[PDB]
Amino acid sequence: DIQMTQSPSSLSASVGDRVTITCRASGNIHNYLAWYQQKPGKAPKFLIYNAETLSDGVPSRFRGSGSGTDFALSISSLQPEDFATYYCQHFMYPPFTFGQGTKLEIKRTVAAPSVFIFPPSDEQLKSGTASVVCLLNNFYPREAKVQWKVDNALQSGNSQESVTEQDSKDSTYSLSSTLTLSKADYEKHKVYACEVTHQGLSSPVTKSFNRG
Amino acid sequence: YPIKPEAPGEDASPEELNRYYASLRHYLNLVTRQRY
Amino acid sequence: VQLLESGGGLVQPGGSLRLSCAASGYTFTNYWMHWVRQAPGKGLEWVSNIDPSNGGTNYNEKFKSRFTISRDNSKNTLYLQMNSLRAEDTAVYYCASFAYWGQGTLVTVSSASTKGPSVFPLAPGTAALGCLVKDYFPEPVTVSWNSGALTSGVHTFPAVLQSSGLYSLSSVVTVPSSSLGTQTYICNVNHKPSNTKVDKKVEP
Repeated sequence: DIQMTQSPSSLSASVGDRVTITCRASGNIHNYLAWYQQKPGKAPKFLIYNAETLSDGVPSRFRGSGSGTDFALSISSLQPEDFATYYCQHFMYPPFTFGQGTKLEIKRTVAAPSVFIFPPSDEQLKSGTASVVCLLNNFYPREAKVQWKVDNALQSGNSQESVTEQDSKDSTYSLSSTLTLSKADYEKHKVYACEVTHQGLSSPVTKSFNRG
Repeated sequence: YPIKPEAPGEDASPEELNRYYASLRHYLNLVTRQRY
Repeated sequence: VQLLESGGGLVQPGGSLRLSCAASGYTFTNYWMHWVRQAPGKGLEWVSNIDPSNGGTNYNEKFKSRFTISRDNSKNTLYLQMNSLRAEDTAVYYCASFAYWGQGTLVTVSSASTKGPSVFPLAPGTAALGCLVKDYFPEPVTVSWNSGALTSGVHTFPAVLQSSGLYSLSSVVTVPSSSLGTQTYICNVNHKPSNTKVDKKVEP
């Protein structure tokens, strides 16, 4: 099979920047390469084919180069609508494999999270389960560590988290960490703590509550 | 695979030759785009 | 020029689904037609293609035993017949031909039963509040604040698939702390697959 290696996997840049994404085929694909742009919750958009040909309506600031195994996509001057995920794909012989994608995000200055902690609701506890929520709000960059402590004991395997896409407005990320326990394991403990580690904090921040 | 248009003969009008240019461009578009 | 997809949705493991893609605006034999899929939070994966001029097919050998690509030139329609579906086949499936992509259709393969969400308050200078939208199936759900009115400070997280096989997500909003006694904050949750709308005011 021919595999496509895309680099970088992520790029932080600014409106006006010149940027380059590379794509290397593990075998000769002649010029049988397409580039796609994809935004969250949308279908991919076809930008370039045969390595260098712009698809109809695609702005001239997009350019492709390559032949054989070595390919690149260049945007001469990023505009706000260009922050997205980019993929290459070869059409040499099947399987017509994709690169693993480049996420092109907006560069801004380091911002520390605002941390919030949420006890389970009375409603939910009624049902026999307890969800403790920890919110890290409006931080940059995306990398952050959340650790759960229950009566000062480190928890593992009982939390799930997810992260929003970069905010249109301030270019920050937010992150929800959810700790799940039975009503009965919840009531065996007093102190529930969320400890947050991030570049923009001097010292790890803890938010905590006592059950009742 | 698309059907190749024939070049006009020696006595073709500019109308026929310009129509041929468009048919040739359409053919080559289909050839180069087909695999996508 | 459009590719319009049909046929996705929820199927139990070992089950079958047929996807279709209707092309319009050009000669149907002009371009190879491809299926591509994308698992939630992952990359694009090529599935198969057909040449409608002669029926020539290529398959990702990963799917060759289970998936059959076909078309009907007298309907301008591409098909993907998916047999023996597994949880790992859960994805948005796209048809693609040259510059034309279908809108995508979500195919969910799971033992889980369709189920509307339990909605719970996340009770509160800046205060944070929100709603925990717990134990629904399948995707997706929509959350708005204030029958649509509260857009500012809203963060609606990607759902997580729990070990139970049900989804859960949280929607939060930050407001002025001194607006908690005075302003009304309500989370509207629509889950179309169970025909479910919950509205909850989050009170301090």
